[PDB]
Amino acid sequence: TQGLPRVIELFEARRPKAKAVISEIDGVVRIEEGEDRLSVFVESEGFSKEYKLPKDARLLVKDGDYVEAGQPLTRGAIDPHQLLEAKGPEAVERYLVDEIQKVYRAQGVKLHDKHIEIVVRQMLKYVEVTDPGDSRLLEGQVLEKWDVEALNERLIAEGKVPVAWKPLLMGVTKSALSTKSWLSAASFQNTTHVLTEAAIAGKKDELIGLKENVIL
Amino acid sequence: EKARDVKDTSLRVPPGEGGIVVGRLRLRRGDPGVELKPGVREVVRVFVA
Amino acid sequence: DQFRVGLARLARGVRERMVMGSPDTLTPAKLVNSRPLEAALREFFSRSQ
Amino acid sequence: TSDPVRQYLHEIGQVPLLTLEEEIDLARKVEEGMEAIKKLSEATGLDQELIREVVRAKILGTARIQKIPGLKEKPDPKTVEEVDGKLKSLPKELKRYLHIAREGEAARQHLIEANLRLVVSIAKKYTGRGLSFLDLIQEGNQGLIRAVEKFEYKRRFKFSTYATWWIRQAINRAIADQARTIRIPVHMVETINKLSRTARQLQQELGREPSYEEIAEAMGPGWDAKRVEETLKIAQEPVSLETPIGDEKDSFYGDFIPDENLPSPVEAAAQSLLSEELEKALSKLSEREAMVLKLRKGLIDGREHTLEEVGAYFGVTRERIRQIENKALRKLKYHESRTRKLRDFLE
Amino acid sequence: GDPPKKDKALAYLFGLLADPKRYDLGEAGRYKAEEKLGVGLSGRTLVR
Amino acid sequence: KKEVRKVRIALASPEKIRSWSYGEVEKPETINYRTLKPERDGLFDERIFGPIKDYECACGKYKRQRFEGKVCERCGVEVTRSIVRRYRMGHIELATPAAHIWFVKDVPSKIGTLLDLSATELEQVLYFNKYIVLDPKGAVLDGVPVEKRQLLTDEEYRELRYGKQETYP
Amino acid sequence: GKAQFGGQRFGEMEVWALEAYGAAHTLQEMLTIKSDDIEGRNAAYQAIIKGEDVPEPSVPESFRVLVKELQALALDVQTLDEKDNPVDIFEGLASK
Amino acid sequence: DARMGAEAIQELLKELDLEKLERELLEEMKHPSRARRAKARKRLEVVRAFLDSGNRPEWMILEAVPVLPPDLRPMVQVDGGRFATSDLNDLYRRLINRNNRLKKLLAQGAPEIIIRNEKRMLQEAVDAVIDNGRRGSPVTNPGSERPLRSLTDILSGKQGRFRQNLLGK
Amino acid sequence: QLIHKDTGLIKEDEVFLGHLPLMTEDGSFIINGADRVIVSQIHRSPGV
RNA sequence: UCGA
DNA sequence: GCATCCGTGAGTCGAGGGTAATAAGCACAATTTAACACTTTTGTCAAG
DNA sequence: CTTGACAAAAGTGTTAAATTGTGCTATACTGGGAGCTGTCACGGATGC
Ligand SMILES: [Zn+2]
Repeated sequence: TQGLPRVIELFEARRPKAKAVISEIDGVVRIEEGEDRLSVFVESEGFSKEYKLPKDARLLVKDGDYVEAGQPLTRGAIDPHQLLEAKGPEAVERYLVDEIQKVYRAQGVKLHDKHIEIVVRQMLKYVEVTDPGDSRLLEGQVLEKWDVEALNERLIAEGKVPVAWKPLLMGVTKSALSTKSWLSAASFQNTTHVLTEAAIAGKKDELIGLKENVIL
Repeated sequence: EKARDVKDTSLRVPPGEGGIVVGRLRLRRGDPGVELKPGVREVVRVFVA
Repeated sequence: DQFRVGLARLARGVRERMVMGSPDTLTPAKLVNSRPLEAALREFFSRSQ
Repeated sequence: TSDPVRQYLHEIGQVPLLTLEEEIDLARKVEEGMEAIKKLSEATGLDQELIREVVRAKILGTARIQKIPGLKEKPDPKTVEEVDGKLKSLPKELKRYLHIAREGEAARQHLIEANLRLVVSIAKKYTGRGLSFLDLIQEGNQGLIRAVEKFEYKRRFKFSTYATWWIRQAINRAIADQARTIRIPVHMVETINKLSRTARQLQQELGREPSYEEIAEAMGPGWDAKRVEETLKIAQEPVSLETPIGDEKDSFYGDFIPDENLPSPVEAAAQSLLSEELEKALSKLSEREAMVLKLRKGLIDGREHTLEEVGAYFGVTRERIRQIENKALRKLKYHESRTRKLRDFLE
Repeated sequence: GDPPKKDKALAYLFGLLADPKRYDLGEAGRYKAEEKLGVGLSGRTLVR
Repeated sequence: KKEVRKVRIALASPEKIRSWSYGEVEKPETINYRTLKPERDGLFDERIFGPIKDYECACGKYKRQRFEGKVCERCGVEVTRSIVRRYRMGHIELATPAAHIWFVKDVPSKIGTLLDLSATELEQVLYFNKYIVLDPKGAVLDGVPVEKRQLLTDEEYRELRYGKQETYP
Repeated sequence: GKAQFGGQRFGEMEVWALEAYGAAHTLQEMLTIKSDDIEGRNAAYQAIIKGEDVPEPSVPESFRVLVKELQALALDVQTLDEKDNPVDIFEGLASK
Repeated sequence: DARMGAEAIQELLKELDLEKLERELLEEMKHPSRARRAKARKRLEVVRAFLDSGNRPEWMILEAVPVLPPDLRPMVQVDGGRFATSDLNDLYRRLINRNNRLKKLLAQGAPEIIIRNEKRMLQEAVDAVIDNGRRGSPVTNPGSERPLRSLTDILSGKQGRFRQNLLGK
Repeated sequence: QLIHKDTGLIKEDEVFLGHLPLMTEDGSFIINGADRVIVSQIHRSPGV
């Protein structure tokens, strides 16, 4: 069994060692290789692309199979960010939770999904900015889901063009270190690094979290 | 009552332990066979069994 | 293993001792020191893991 | 990984050594410059070091020397520029001694830099002190400067001698002024050195370490066991609170040190209870004597009041106040033996 | 960390090998490596 | 007297540190080997950080809580609770202004990201290895005019400012 | 430890547990009244001795130590209230 | 003017115009190059940090160095006639030492080489007080391996003031 | 022995080094009055 | 370096 | 983009046992501090 | 409570005895030195 290292590999959203290719779009599956390298094409109506695969790795798909986005071509674990950019956040949450619970239940430990789910929501709670429009934001900037959500909400009422963005998934470490409260990250780790950017931005803790209050 | 210059530093047996005394070791500086650390007059070591 | 490194520290304790003073007559009594060895032995038995 | 020592080593490696010719020329140009300053002092009626530093202001950089001596040393436009203008009023024979001066001033720098390669080699046998490599070498070079200013080439002595004597000093002073965390004046360091020296000698001989009797015996007159033991006690240096513990790398030192310089929570309510119960037991005394007591022991203005003062505002004589506080004291002594409330606090 | 002098490689690299002090290969090491390499070795150094 | 819901962390200007400072500690001493009292300008000095004994002035002319806060005329200490030596900070004025090593060696170096210098070169500058150009003033090297933010070396600087010579044996 | 005759340490995860129960004043007391708080343990001791209920603490101590420590790094750390106005946690000590 | 060291960096940082660099980096971000837009972003982020904070970047090069109060870095004798003290005290001590010596030979008009080297030593000493061991071999008490714990050393770490003296007690 | 190479001055005087802790019958040293012990160590032997 |  | 280098972590409370090490030296000016001669208060006593 | 006479406590000025700070030594000395390995995973800056 993959055990605890798998659980950490999930909670940290790390790249799987077994990492399996997934269809970026919904095409038809076309298996093509002369004997050198194994290639698998997935082609929609006007689009197309292929996936370079080692001959040894066993796939799950048959030639002429109509597939969808995020659907795995090869067996093994799937890179969380890949299906984040393929299917969407929902399917992500589903996969993460189901895998963590997979390991746990396999070890014979029963727990309610809610626990895992909170953490999972904490993971993708950040987004990346693309074409900020009428907002002070810049391309590539990263900020919480709720923040940009409200920004767009008010931007619509102002008549101004909202902010296009993309969901951003990250591990518990990189998540917690990215939190609004600077006291939280300072308490956590990367202290020397955190306090620098904190002081530079002159960020101001509202004592929303309980741990930054534990300090106080 | 006048509080004299000198006061009581006496070593009292710590709580959670105590009993009889099987032995006492007295070493004062200036005594034969014993060199005591600089600036220190006496050292007393009690064995409590 | 400690004796040798201590004796090496003393070995260089001899070097700078040779290049000064009176090169004419110095008995090995003046050329030898306690410290670079004795301290190296004292550091071992007490503080070695 | 950017070594600070190789930096200085290759920095002094850029300027070559100096043979007899260059050395003599340097020193001569220097003394010529200084005596030039001596005549220029009679020129405008100024001092030596005044014009001497004014020269530096125009050589080793302009604004930078007067800009950061620290917040106040000497004004740039006022006590400096006027010295430049005042010496600009002079003819050939005079005005040339200025160029001679500054020339000598540069020669001094060249001299110090040329012999730096020595000073660096001097502080290498001096390592293992309370100061590291660069820290030692620099404080040696400080000695090189004074070794320069006081040097005379006319005595036909290679500067490598007169300099080395000043470096060997400057470092051995630099240790006396830094060394241990606590400051130890020179003489103490000296006596300590003599002591450890004697120790090293008779321990080499006897085949074992001395005693305060024999070590002070070998120290000469006035030296007894108590004194050598005393200076030995002062010899030791403080211990860091970051000192590790045993096998555990995590365990520190200072976490074992209690704070007794701050009142314990028990002591707060202790002193409170005393100050309260005392005030309660005080109210059983006459309006005068009760006040007189706390005026005498400083429970009022926080200071003792002499009988003269306690009687001054009461109009009564000192003797009266005395008898008053005695009587009142024993009248308290009656109630206290009864209640047994304040019979505590006996330490 | 210092100019490539010819005597500087002579008094430095010599120590890392030929010097029996700053290089001491254990008696067990010398002996075992001697028999496992099918060869022989004089001192405890790498080179003479 | 007020609820604190907010804590801000920012950069402290030299003037702010000056404001915090009760004095500049100069003498690199702790306490005299005899008196064991804080040295004149020493790091433990009472004349700035406050008294070791509560309300008891250093020299001992003022003692009790009666006179409070008033600096004495002898030692110059303030008469106040001994607790101040916990909360009272000093300062050291540097002749050549130095840099806070955090911003230098931080992973995304802030100075290096702002001024646009790699940590590699900024290392060379801050630590006094290679020069950097400030207003070249018509200066040019190797046919290519030298510009600000560019790095020079030992020879190159004195070569541009003091001139290029050649000494022959 | 028993040697110094001190009290037990409350671990980070013990703190976590208390947060999980949602006991506010228990954890608050653990972090202030019975640990590093200057007048907390004193006024508390007096309250218990006098048969009263222990008041609510103010300054953690070692938090203030943390503040001044930060100030040693030239980090300006200010405690605002609700309006972004400075509040003295040092209670008129270092104000100068 | 080639001036080198932290002083120079202080100069350039002091001359900076954050607004101008803001707009310039805005127009620099609009560049179609996939690389340029990124670095422009990451730089503009620091620029915006300074603009929003209202803090000046030149503060990163520090003149007046804050000194921790005596009771925070205590020196006190224990039973047996010993003495104990913090490492921060020794760090500060060496720092101020090098600083005073610096000022001395500086105002004296000593040769540029020694002065510059002393400046470097001052920089590394300041660093030793701020974050020790962040660059090169950490400073240790003579004879002993143990590095001196500085400010940053105290803050961060498993036993740091947060994880040890704050988040649990 | 102190031997002058060129001077041919041969002066031999026995000297003192220091104190070396000995071992008891049960194999335990006594350091600072409280007897301590030295455990054995393990590492891969030298050689190639 | 042991206890759980 | 693709290999490499630097930076940061890594479990919880306890139990103890704890601390090594100085090779410049002398002469003299500058203060500082212990010594000491005598003054003014302060405290205590007797009698009112 | 008061008045005067006095021992002891505490004051005040000058001095003897220590303690502390500074300076110089001229044959010629002219670039230090110690190294330490049996991690490990990852994340970002930097280099091909
Ligand atoms: Zn005073």
